[PDB]
Amino acid sequence: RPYQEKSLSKMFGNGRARSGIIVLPCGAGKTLVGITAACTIKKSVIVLCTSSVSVMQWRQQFLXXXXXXXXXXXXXXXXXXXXXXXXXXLVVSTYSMVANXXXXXXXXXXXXXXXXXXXWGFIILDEVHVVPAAMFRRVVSTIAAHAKLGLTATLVREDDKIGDLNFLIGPKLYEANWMELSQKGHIANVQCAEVWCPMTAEFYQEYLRETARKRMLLYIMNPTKFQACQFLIQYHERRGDKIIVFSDNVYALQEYALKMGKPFIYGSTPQQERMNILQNFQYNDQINTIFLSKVGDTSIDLPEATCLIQISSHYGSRRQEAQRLGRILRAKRRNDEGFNAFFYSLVSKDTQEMYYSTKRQAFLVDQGYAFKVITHLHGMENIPNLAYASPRERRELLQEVLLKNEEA
Amino acid sequence: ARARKGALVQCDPSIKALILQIDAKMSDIVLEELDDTHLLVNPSKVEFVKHELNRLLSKNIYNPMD
Repeated sequence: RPYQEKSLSKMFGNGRARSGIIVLPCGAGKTLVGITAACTIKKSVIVLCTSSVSVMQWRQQFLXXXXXXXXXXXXXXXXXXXXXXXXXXLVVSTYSMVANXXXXXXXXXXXXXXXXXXXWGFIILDEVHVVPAAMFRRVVSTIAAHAKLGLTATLVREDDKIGDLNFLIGPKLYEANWMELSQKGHIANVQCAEVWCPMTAEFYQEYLRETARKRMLLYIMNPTKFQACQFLIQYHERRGDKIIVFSDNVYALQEYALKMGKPFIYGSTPQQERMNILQNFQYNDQINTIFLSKVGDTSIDLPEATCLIQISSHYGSRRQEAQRLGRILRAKRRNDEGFNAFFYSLVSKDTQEMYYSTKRQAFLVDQGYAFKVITHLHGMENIPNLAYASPRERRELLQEVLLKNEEA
Repeated sequence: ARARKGALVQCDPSIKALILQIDAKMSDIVLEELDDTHLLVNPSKVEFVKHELNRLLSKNIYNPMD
């Protein structure tokens, strides 16, 4: 990819003594850039990752290059260990395993052999936006190499600590514009859209009488959000496109999941059921609407479903939802003549959550994506299958929300 | 057969509830509740009832975007 050689030209310029951060999309090949840099340096390279799936991907890249089984390419994890050799090495480690404090499973010595014997020379950190934390400062404080590299896709955080990475690892060298990359490769056009649904009177006065995170249980459970949600679901099913529903709250995800009758993936869920739901979403055309929480978004991103719906949201964590949204957008690439990606933000008027979703839309403006407002698409008035459209169901839902407030 | 002078206020139900909250905090504001989108309000407060509205929609909206 041209931008990858545009990033490698900086390494080809000076050669020795360099450190910086390279911003590349998730769908791009930053791991290939790490492989090329590993071929240019030829030394013990350590790749800092947070999940085993990324370790398996880096191992697949090592297989795409050459060798992995002979005593040279090592693997560090809490399950097994593998030997290494000087002058050339490729190993992937976990942040929580290298960090620690005093808990030990007779494996911290195996890491202190890679760090004690001084077999290093190249540092690779996956997702640098997570570095602003004490454990990563300890990791950097326990390592020292000749060349450092930071592979990440985003860096927008409101912790005011992203600027420290300019001296902890190095200043950002190349930031690729996702619009020009969309022109190089169709990574699904980004259509940002907020749905403005009216707010009922009872949920408005009860919403004002509530506060903190409890008023979210009155912002999400609005009947017009159920009507507009069903209208968007039936609309996308009529267009023949799969639907992914995001929710920062597990309770709302279970409510919409059970009322819509679709599979759901949330916390404390068996992994076999998660894999079954994933296979049903990949193969079965009857399941075109999935309800995914943060566990289903951080662990895996699927290239299907051009329809992304956002209902639940948390205060301040708008940039993280923009990063996950960006992961689902960049995950969809196949060079199509159309390829229209639709992001909907179900927001209710006069609520305290839309005013942060606007900050998320500001983050979506900083990336160059297109944003437009949507009050209501004509067609919901012709859907007799809408729930909570009658005053009876609205009063019953009001009583259910009041009971939910009495439980919390 | 009876006629009283007041101030007819026409607004959406949410703004109506907000005006009812103004009358709940300051009193001597709303004279009658006509329907879901109309209210009988003391005229000498209307400007205030307007201005306070702006204030309560300035505290609600926030959005500094800075």
